[PDB]
Amino acid sequence: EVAVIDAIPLAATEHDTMLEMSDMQVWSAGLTPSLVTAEDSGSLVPRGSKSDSNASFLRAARAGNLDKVVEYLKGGIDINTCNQNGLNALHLAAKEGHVGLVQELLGRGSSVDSATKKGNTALHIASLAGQAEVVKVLVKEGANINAQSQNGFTPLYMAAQENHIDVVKYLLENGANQSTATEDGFTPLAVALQQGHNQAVAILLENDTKGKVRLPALHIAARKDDTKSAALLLQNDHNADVQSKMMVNRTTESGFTPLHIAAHYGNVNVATLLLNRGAAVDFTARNGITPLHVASKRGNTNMVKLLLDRGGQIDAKTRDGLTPLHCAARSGHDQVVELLLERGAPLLARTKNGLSPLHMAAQGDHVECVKHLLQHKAPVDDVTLDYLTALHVAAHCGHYRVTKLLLDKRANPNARALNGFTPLHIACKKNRIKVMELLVKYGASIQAITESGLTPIHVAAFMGHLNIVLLLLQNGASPDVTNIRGETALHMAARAGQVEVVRCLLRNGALVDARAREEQTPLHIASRLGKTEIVQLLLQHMAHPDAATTNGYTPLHISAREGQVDVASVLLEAGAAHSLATKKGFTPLHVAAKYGSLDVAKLLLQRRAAADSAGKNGLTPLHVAAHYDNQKVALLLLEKGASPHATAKNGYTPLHIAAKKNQMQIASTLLNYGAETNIVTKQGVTPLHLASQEGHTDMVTLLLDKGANIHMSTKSGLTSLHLAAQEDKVNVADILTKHGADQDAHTKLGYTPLIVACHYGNVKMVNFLLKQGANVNAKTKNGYTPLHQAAQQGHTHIINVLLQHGAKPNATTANGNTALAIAKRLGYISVVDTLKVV
Repeated sequence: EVAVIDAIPLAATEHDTMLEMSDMQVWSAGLTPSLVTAEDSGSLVPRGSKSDSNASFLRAARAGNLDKVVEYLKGGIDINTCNQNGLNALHLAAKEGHVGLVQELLGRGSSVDSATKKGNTALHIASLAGQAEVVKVLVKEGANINAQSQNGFTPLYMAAQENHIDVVKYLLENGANQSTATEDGFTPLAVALQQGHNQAVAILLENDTKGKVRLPALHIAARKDDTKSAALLLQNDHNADVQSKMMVNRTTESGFTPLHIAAHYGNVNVATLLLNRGAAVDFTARNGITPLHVASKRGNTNMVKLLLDRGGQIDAKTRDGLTPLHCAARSGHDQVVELLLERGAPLLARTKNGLSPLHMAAQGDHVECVKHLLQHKAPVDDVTLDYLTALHVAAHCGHYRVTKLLLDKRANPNARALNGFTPLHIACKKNRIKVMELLVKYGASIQAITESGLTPIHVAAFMGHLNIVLLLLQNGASPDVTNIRGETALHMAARAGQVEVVRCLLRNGALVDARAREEQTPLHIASRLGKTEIVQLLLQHMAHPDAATTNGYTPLHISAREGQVDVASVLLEAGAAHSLATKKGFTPLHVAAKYGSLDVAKLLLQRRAAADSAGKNGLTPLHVAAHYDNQKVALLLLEKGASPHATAKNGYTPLHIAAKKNQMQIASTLLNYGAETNIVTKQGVTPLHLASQEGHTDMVTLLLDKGANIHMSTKSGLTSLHLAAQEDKVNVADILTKHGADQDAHTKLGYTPLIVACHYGNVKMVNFLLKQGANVNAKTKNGYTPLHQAAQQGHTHIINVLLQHGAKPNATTANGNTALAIAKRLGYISVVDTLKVV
């Protein structure tokens, strides 16, 4: 996979800039007090046999008709009857200010602190509506002055919200607690401050001392620019030496000080007061956001002027290096930018990635910011760490106006970034048509290449940006320029699967059988990736279907390896040769027999492809199939008439191959097709020999079930009981004498399977041998008995068991050599000892 067609850094640098500059945002959630909703008297319709009358009674309460009400009370009407919302007669009377009705209702035994569905007492309803007189009656009758409705609202909160001075002043005098807050954390002070009721704020502040009530109020004052309130709130904040402990520098939950907040909304007036009260100009929140950053991001020109004058660091940088000049520039606040510059903000300050303020302005298509920065002599082609110019960035974003400006300001349209990427390469990758045309007009080289040899047209074709591919061709781009792999735009278009692009290049003269590395054409790549439609397209434009790679693979061979059945079909239907060979001498059928592509194999056999095609090695597809344990494909061939008696150059049949690699199923299938087992190679090898040698227990069983001789000698005189001993095949040999394999059999050098079993130290092997008729006294050609071999190689346990069976130690060779003469010749100390005990 090509990962080289990515300007890898830039998306990920936009994000770093974004999410460390999108996070300078005061969560007004806790600075905007929640406002109470008053209980709407309902239509008061019937909802019981007293249904119509309970409803008629409530309307009488709302209208303040004491007379009609008393008659209902005497008439059997329950005084606690209410509407859908839980509003009773005392609530309705309370809202309208019908004082006399209220005393009367309380007199008739109406529950005072009876609450509605929303938790409103008569006192809540009365306070919000400003019925000071109803309240005096309610307070005096012992109503709960600190009762809370559903969201935590208290009567003092409501009175402050609706600027009912007299109610507030009264509620406070009777010990109402203004510290008691809502669920979202708002106090009567906070809401009075939010509503701009300075008169109410003044009163509330006179009663309570706590900064616990005060701090959230101050933040709100900061947002609302309430200088008058801010001054009052800070009446007790004494100038201390530890700034973070002064109330004016205490933060919200977002780490923002009051000054950050004033900076955000551009509240010069409140900020000035805050600062005069010892506000810290460079207190930081989150990832190093100073107030100066915030005002800068916000374009609050006058705030910036103020913070700088108060000793605010013009060059403070965030965690990734944003200076205030970066921020104003990113946001397109040209007036703030020129100001920061004029106050001497560092013009070429860099972020972690090396972007200057000019790069930020280029991102946001901010013309005026770019003009001011260039005006103050910012290098038009100033580069980042990845060697991107402002022009590279504007092209990636597809920003026309800034691109046009930068080019007019003599930016190099061929400036090469880190990987040779030009602005034109990037514009073509991000499919930026208007920018792309603009760059060409200002002189970008149409056929410049990257460090990996990619041209603009390689890139646009690979990305499928069709309109771009066209424009490049219309501007003279050659579709035959090669990258470092030697691939053209067609190769890259085929690799990506961009069908309409492949067509376009082809209708525009692309060399169809253009050779890349390994001499592979686009037809080869399409076949490998199973791009069926593209295989048809190339073939339609005179692609030679028998074109081979360096190692000799045709697109058909490739179909066989990848199991592309559909691809294989289009090729054969185009006149693809079905029996061409690779450098290793494999036909497409062989390849299918190696990778187990059964559907491809079937399609080939139906096309007059030889089931028994050979190579330089003389191997058929069946041989191959047998080796790689491809059971179905192996079965397919036999049915399509592949000889199981087919031999290679070495002499191996398919049965031979299956025997060695323990291919049970494939071995079974061959035998069912009449595969002879008693057939030898050049050096006298049967599949029975190969099966035994590798120690394939069940395999030797199957070979003898279907007629194999257990006694066939090689050209050196070795049977399969010989080989089962040479490779310590204990299980194999134990089945072989169960079917009668003579041990007495000698080779051409006259050594029996009892000579071999003793030469490699096989204890249990020599035991079972003497158990079916083998003799310890049996000599070889040189004269060696089992005790002559067991005394030569220092086998201690084999001499012991040989002397327990009757191996005479007084036997010589033809030149006169006993077991004791070899054991003394090599210095074996416990071996000369046991030959003189027996």
